[PDB]
Amino acid sequence: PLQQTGQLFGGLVRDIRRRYPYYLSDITDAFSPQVLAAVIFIYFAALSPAITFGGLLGEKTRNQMGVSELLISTAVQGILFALLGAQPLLVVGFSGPLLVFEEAFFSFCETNGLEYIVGRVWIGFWLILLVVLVVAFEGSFLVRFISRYTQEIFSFLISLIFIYETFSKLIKIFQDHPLQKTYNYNVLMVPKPQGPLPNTALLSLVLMAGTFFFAMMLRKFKNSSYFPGKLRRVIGDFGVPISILIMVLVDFFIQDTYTQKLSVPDGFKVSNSSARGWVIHPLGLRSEFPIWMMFASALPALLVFILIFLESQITTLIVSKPERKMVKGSGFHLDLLLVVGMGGVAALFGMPWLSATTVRSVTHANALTVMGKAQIQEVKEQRISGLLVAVLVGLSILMEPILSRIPLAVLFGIFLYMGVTSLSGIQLFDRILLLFKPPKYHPDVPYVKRVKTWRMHLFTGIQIICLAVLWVVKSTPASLALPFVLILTVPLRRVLLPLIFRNVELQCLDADDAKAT
Amino acid sequence: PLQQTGQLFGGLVRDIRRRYPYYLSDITDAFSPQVLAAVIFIYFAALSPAITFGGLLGEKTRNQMGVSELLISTAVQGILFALLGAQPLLVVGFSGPLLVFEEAFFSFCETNGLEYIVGRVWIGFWLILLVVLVVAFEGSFLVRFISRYTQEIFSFLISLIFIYETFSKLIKIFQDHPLQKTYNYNVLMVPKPQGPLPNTALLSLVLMAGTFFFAMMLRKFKNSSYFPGKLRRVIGDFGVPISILIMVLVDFFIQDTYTQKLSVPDGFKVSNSSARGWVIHPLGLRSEFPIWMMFASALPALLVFILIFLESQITTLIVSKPERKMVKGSGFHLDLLLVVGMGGVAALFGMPWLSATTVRSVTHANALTVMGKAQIQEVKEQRISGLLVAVLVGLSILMEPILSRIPLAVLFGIFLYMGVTSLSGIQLFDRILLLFKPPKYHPDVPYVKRVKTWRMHLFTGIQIICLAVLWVVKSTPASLALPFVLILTVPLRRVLLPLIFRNVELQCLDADDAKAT
Ligand SMILES: CCCCCCCC(=O)OC[C@H](COP(=O)(O)O[C@@H]1[C@H](O)[C@H](O)[C@@H](OP(=O)(O)O)[C@H](OP(=O)(O)O)[C@H]1O)OC(=O)CCCCCCC
Ligand SMILES: CCCCCCCC(=O)OC[C@H](COP(=O)(O)O[C@@H]1[C@H](O)[C@H](O)[C@@H](OP(=O)(O)O)[C@H](OP(=O)(O)O)[C@H]1O)OC(=O)CCCCCCC
Ligand SMILES: CCCCCCCCCCCC(=O)OC[C@H](COP(=O)(O)OCC[N+](C)(C)C)OC(=O)CCCCCCCCCCC
Ligand SMILES: CCCCCCCCCCCC(=O)OC[C@H](COP(=O)(O)OCC[N+](C)(C)C)OC(=O)CCCCCCCCCCC
Ligand SMILES: *[C@@H]1O[C@H](CO[C@@H]2O[C@@H](C)[C@@H](O)[C@@H](O)[C@@H]2O)[C@@H](O[C@@H]2O[C@H](CO)[C@@H](O)[C@H](O)[C@H]2NC(C)=O)[C@H](O)[C@H]1NC(C)=O
Ligand SMILES: *[C@@H]1O[C@H](CO)[C@@H](O)[C@H](O)[C@H]1NC(C)=O
Repeated sequence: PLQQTGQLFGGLVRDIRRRYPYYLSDITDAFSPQVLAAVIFIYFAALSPAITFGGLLGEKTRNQMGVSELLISTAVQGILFALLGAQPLLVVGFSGPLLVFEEAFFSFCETNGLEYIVGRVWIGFWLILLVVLVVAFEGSFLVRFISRYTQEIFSFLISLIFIYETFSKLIKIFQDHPLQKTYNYNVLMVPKPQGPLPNTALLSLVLMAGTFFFAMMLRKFKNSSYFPGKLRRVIGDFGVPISILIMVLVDFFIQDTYTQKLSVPDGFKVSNSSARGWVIHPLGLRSEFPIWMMFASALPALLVFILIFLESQITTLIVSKPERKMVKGSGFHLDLLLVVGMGGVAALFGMPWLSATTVRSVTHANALTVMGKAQIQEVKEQRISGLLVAVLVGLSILMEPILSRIPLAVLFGIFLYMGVTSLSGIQLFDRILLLFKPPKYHPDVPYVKRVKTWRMHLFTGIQIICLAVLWVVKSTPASLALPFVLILTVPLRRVLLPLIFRNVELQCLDADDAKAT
Repeated sequence: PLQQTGQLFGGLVRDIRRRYPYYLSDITDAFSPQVLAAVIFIYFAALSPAITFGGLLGEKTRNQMGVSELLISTAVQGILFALLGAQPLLVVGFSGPLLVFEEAFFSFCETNGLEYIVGRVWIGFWLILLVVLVVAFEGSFLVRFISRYTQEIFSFLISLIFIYETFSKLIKIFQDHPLQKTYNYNVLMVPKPQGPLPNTALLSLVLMAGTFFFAMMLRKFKNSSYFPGKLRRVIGDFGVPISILIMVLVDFFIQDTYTQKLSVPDGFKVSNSSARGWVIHPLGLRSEFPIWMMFASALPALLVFILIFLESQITTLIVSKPERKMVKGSGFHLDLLLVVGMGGVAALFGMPWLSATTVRSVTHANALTVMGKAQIQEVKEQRISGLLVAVLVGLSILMEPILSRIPLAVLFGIFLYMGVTSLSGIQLFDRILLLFKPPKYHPDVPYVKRVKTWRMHLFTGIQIICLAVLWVVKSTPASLALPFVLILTVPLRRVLLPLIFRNVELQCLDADDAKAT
């Protein structure tokens, strides 16, 4: 699959031939209750980050791109990717690095007196050209170089960032409405509370903890022995929706306490009508775009391409692992082409460019996964789940009355649950846990038995140092260099690590799949 | 040991003979960190209910019996019972039915124009006479008739009462300080808040949930593989103290929110100085005790003896079961005599009559229990744990500055945890769980393989009906007759059940111990 065919666009046609014959099976496998449960869960997990990043992006870019644009982009791109994608299980949405790049580009354009939206259009054109060139030469074959080392480092970092962001949101809620002896009861509540409120912080904390605990308990009940088998599994599949419903109703019955709720724009309207229209003009919105700027937009296009390529391809590698029991097969060349080309086309309309997200995609895959009598029996691989998630995200603007009832604390707890669950499949997390377990309690696995405990611990420590460096770079102002450090981890594995460690130990610890040799 | 020796006071002498030789080993066994952890845990578990019941009794008795009297009685009774008791594991304290009887007798006295404390003293005289007569006749042999049926029904009822009372106290906290849009800050803060306060109800809920969660997680931590062996066991033993410290610190660092704190009397004085003195004269403080009343106190004293004897003997049965691995052993005759005689002594001084609590006794047993790496390897039997707990309870007034820092929410969570852990060892709870499990998942136990599933479920349903009847009796104002209804289960087991169940089914279901049947 990843190997170069040697012919122009060979990988893309190979992926098409490999995946599209199973198109009828993709629709047929969707008709199941687990599919509906995954649809609801991933719909919430994709809608909430869309709104959060839309708000942040509208704040940073002066509403040039806002919540409505991001929601429409997510809906359209998800629909198209599910319909025509080699790996339908991936969920395309905005991520933190993209927001950082967008704000940096906005600041640069402000400094240089250029139109931000037109610069984005030209970056999108350059991205389309670059992705066409890459897919032509089967540049996705380079994904083979990315080892389990980099995959697990990236997944662990993403999960840690997710958990830390959830806790940071909780800290922000507490700081906005601190527990104080005296409050003011004339506080304006529009657009947001203008002062501290009583019971808001503790109520939000209680709601988040309750939803997290309910989701975890239902997850345990899924594989437990209580109740019949089929009914137990059916209830467990709907665990997250049930927890969300329980906590939403609990908050709803509480009427004298204020808690923040999901907010969606009234209608499908451009965020800043004065600043932009629905369709951007590449030549110029109000003034002539510079020739030098349109020619130099290639470099920002290169940075965005690195971001999207790294994220999407690593997500594809994680989801398509042999342990996941994926059998239909994913296409690296088709997925990258679709994602980057759609991002470039959206840039023309002024919508953001989206990339497959690690946590959303992993949660989508695990939600469809069915586990037989601690082993993954099968994964319900189909296109309808992601298609319906994208359709609902697009319809979220119309579903204002239902959405406004859901507190943000419930979703924060759900996101903590998502991070914790996504930490399961990483071997780096398992070795981090083994750091605490005494040696005798270590499991019987190829790397535990064939590696001296101290050497394996040194391996995990080096990975932890890499994670710490990546986190420091992410926090530092030059957060856009994170993809380059992630790439640099590959030379660390291929060159530096062999000097410290013997070949056999590297083979056991950094195995491609969960198998011996 | 239950069989009558044929000589008056033979059982008492046999018990003291059996228990005296280990006395030297009892003090030696106390030297271990587990002992200190159990001391702290049981100290909190005994102190908090003592204050609760003392305050409630003072409210009901117009200060004729308050917190100081209960604290002194509990302290002295614990010291004496630990010094001379056949079962040091039992924890002597005040339980609900004693409170109910005290209030009922107060109402009866007010109806008949009698002094409550003097009637209590005469009842104590009659109770001492009753216990002396019973021990003389070896009446403790009737305890052998108490089978697993009544024992487990009583334990399940007490644990359910613990959980229900904790949740009812939480509901009371939420009712006193409801979540409302607007509060008033002119509310007077002494003696207690005179109106709703912000963040108090939610903060109490959060503290209770946090302490319960930390206690459960530290329980899981002891049996898990994390951290070294000895270190992990040491942490696990101190689990409840550690959770209490964590939540107390969390509350302490929060400054602008009020949570009900532990209230210990400043000095050792009678609750109502004018009403009564330290020593109650039998003929009455204010008026002569009617001769007819001192003669009729035999009936209320008879009821009190029935109740206290039932509670203490059943608790001794629970603690001294063969599965508990109580190697040194204990005697029913001696501990009953000590408990009842000391209750009468307390009645003479005016303090109440204390009986060994079920949940506290079971929790002190479990705290001292040492489990091999799934089973009870042994149980530590020391006279120093109970003695130290009693000494600390007596020292509570002297430790007011630290004890006043402990919120009631932490102790409510600790009591919920205590009930939950008490539910562990009851086979009635196991069969209640089995009701939900499918037949294939049922464990390999004598009453599962030997007994048809539907007959076992019928047995469980009959026990549940008995529990429901006991609960209804406890709620209805006939709660004082609850021990009578509890003892009615013995005729049920010896008469009614054999009609429906073959002998083999009863042998399997109601096995006295975990042995071949
Ligand atoms: C605060 C950290 C905890 C103190 C760390 C201080 C360092 C430290 O205490 O390591 C001891 C242990 C080494 O093994 P060690 O020989 O000491 O003993 C092992 C185990 O700790 C128990 O003693 C026994 O298991 P069990 O339960 O009885 O069946 C068994 O000994 P035995 O049966 O043959 O007699 C052994 O399996 O290593 C760790 O467990 C990692 C702990 C976390 C390392 C640090 C994590 C950052
Ligand atoms: C709301 C209550 C639940 C619905 C009540 C309706 C419950 C009801 O109708 O009986 C079903 C079951 C009888 O077991 P039954 O032989 O029919 O089948 C079991 C189980 O139900 C699944 O069918 C299979 O488990 P899994 O797939 O391998 O995991 C397996 O069957 P199979 O392998 O041979 O195909 C068996 O384990 O009984 C209970 O579990 C008690 C539930 C609690 C009873 C109520 C307790 C008060
Ligand atoms: C088991 C946990 C229960 C306890 C909950 C914490 C209550 C503490 C409140 C202090 C008073 C206050 O309002 O402070 C809130 C404080 C600090 O804000 P500040 O005091 O204004 O200082 C900030 C100064 N600014 C205003 C200039 C920025 O924010 C916090 O990080 C509070 C901790 C919240 C996270 C708790 C997570 C618990 C885990 C849940 C997993 C399901
Ligand atoms: C471990 C979970 C324990 C949950 C225990 C909850 C106790 C409160 C029960 C509600 C009714 C009640 O107690 O009523 C109390 C009040 C009163 O209501 P009011 O109409 O203002 O009455 C006015 C006052 N009175 C009753 C004296 C006339 O209600 C409330 O506003 C409480 C807010 C609801 C909190 C629910 C939190 C649940 C979190 C669960 C996720 C972990
Ligand atoms: C909408 O955007 C304007 C900013 O103008 C747009 O962006 C510029 C970079 C440029 O491309 C213009 O042609 C676009 O129309 C926001 O209004 C600005 O407010 C700032 C201060 O916050 C002020 O310095 C600017 O002069 C304002 N610009 C204009 C054109 O009035 C406006 O707040 C945004 N929001 C909405 C709801 O319209
Ligand atoms: C004490 O008892 C007397 C007499 O019954 C009663 O009036 C008074 O309220 C009680 N309380 C105190 C604090 O003395």
